[PDB]
Amino acid sequence: GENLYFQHMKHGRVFIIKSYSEDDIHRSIKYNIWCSTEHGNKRLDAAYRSMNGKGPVYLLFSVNGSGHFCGVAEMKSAVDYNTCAGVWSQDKWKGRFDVRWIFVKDVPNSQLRHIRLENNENKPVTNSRDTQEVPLEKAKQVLKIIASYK
Ligand SMILES: CNc1ncnc2[nH]cnc12
Ligand SMILES: [Cl-]
Repeated sequence: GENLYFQHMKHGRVFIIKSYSEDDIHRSIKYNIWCSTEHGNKRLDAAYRSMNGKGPVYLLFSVNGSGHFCGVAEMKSAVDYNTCAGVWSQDKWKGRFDVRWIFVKDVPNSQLRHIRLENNENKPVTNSRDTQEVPLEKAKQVLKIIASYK
């Protein structure tokens, strides 16, 4: 058989999201919202707005030190930078944007550590920092691995 679904798109951008907090992951799944750092929010906002709805901005979530990704979400709005403070575990985040979680599933780093990022010094995708962008051809490979893991 074959899965040629992901191997076909050109308009799409994909970012790693790191979270120190398991509580924040749960709150994001529950309420379909997220917030990054200042520079992270700016990165995501720029990608969402220049995508202008002609493709998805995907977010690959991983809790720092957990050893695995925990799921996939799509950005669903621009960054609102002036919102209620202290809704996350730490009060160091300013703003909010909408997401839609697509997959909630733990995927061990062992399944993904062979994919390396030419834009991040050929480092494994599993050694990324928050809002590291993933080149589309590597992003396709990661997404197929996540969707097929069981
Ligand atoms: C709510 N946003 C976050 N929560 C915990 N850790 C992080 N690292 C980057 N963004 C976050
Ligand atoms: Cl704003």
